[PDB]
Amino acid sequence: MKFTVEREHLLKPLQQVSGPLGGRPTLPILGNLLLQVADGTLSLTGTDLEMEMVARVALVQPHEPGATTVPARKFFDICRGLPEGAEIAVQLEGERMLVRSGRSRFSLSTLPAADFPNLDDWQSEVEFTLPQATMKRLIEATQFSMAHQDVRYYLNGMLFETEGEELRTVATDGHRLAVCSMPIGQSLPSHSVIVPRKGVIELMRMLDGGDNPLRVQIGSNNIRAHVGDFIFTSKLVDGRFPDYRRVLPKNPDKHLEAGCDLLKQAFARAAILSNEKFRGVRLYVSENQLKITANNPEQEEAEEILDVTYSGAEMEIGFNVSYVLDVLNALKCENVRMMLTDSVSSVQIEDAASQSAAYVVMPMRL
Amino acid sequence: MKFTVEREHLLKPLQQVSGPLGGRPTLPILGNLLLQVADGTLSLTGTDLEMEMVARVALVQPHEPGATTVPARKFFDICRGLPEGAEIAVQLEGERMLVRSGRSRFSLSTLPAADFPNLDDWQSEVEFTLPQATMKRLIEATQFSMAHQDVRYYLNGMLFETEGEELRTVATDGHRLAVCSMPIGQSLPSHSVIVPRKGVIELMRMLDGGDNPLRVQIGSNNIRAHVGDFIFTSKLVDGRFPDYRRVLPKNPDKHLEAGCDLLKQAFARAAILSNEKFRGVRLYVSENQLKITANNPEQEEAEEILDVTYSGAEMEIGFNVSYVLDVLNALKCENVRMMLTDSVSSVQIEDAASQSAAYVVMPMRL
DNA sequence: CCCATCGTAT
DNA sequence: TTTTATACGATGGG
Repeated sequence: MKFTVEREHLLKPLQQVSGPLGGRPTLPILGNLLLQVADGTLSLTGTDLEMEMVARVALVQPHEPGATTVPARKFFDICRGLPEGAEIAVQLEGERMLVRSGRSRFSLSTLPAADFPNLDDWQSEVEFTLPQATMKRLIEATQFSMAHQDVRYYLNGMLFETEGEELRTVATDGHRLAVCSMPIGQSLPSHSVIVPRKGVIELMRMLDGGDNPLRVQIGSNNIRAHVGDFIFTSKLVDGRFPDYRRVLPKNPDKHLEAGCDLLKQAFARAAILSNEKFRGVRLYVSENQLKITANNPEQEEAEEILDVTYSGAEMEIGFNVSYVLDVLNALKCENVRMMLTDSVSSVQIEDAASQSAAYVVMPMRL
Repeated sequence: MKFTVEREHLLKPLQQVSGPLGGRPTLPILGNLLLQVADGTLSLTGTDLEMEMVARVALVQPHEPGATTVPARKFFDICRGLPEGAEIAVQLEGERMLVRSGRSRFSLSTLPAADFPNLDDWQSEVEFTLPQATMKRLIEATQFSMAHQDVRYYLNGMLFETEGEELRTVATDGHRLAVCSMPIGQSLPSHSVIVPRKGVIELMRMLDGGDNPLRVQIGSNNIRAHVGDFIFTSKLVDGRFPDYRRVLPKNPDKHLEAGCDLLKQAFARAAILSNEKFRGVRLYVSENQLKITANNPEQEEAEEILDVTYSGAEMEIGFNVSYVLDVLNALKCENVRMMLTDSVSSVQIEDAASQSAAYVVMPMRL
């Protein structure tokens, strides 16, 4: 195997395929990147057995086919540390890979490419294209609601559902839920899959915010996304995800609307004096007014009064303020709408000017 | 106690005094700030028992004398969380301090001002004024060479020494050492003291990049620094700091000069493949040339060659590349000078065009 | 004091 | 002012 490439055409791919790696590998080979030269292209792959990131680089200079694997971190840092515009010549020399540039020489240890994990081929059942911004919007709007290493394995991920001409993402940890839908102008078959949290993270990281479309393929047990010269593939979580349609409150007749930022700043300040663990805050809604109070074990107390739009019956309800703040932070709109039912029922939060995304959060006991 | 101040006139001071605190105090009250209203001045103090930071804020609005202590982080977060230009009214009421602004209200638990740690009165024995830039240079030039948690307490700090018309700083961990001297335009008595590691950090933090003079007072067991409306005081570390004069190599006859960045980048790359434990690299000096090599347990190997200015005899010496990089990273100059003696001797390093600072690194011999 | 993650400055 | 071939300060915890 042999190839010579410009430092900059290499740093981009290397950085991307290193994503799957997460330190302290269970297998030493999972700490390496697979390098493959064939038909004028250099392919680099990074994986953690659950997913893989593949980058392809065009070889415009003389090269020789072949493959090997080398320490990802070490190789990336070496390339990163050479001077801008540096020419990096690489060649396999037995049990080690030689890297040369200017007057710098580096010999790295290798592991047989043949031993590199290889996700078994599979077949896509649903395919579609969409702008990176749409995919970016969908994940950002719900990612924060995904569960974190929760015993209910089916919650440690994000649901990606196709329905009609829409792609929707759903995320929940049992206490709060987020859902967002975006039309992708294509009649799609109805399909639902759970993408593991690490996969959603990688997916988001492969979006360079450009105009290049995203090509997505979904199989019975896998999802693949192609953007530019990168191909990401992840296994799916085998389980049954909650139905957002049954999570949304049934009868939230009490509607409250208020400026998003003023509402967020009030909760942010009140949260300072809320229980550090439970983080509960009390809301008292009355005619065009909202009273937010917070108390902690120290018996400290925060109170915020703000003008809002509300014409329903007065009521008091408690909420974990972090859950509320996460929603307001994600919205990033002008005004938000809170839909309540009673003190023992969840609340639904949405952008006042958009029902594309919905947020549900369970109340806390007084 | 009562006062009303604009948010912006309070934010800066709060951050300054919340410096020694950090997170998780060892003693509860250390997590509180002392607030004192006397005359037309509000004083705010933060401490960690070893040092204290005091800020003075002129009170132009009506006030009432008094003092108390309140959770520093909570108070700062409340103030910071209020809208720009907010007026912050504060009043003490029993065991709680009431904070109000617009329609936001906060009640903080207090601890008696009489309980607040107060360094005993002490006498200054040496005093001088110096430009803030001189203190910044002295600290930045030597800070990295201080020990961190050495059993020899005095190495976990920085020696500040007055001699003739110079102020000098020395820092060493026993493996490497840094010394820097600056003229301060005033004849002073010969004096030496050791400032604790955390104190050095704070001296640094209190510099504002302006022309405000830095007034220093040194006593048998304390050092005080005054800049603008801020006064920092720290206890000193007892001990006999090592004499840098005796640490500088005696006969470092072989002198090599090279570009600081080129040398730094080569060392940085070579470092990637050095023992992650001992981080040793080997240097080979020959006529106008430097060869840096490194290998690790994985049998990987790196080699850098650089054109340098050198006429002495050839020699091979080992070093902890981290120590070498720390110096080069500090010496942000055009060219560096490395003064060698032999394979079992230390190397002296300095800016090729300046002797104001010198660095010594123990060799790594086989 | 050391370590990992981190919103986000750069 | 959307972004990485990025970096150091704030941060929750041992």
